[PDB]
Amino acid sequence: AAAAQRCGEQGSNMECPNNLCCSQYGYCGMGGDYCGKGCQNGACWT
Repeated sequence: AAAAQRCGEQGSNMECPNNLCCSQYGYCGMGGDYCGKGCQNGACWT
């Protein structure tokens, strides 16, 4: 779906799943903006 797309605290406390990294601004993806230092949830590198 395209509704309720955000994650973490911006995402109404609904996280991305099983690996998918949640950026500091509340967006699901992979790499240094999502899995890097700002990570809220998912497979973070910390």
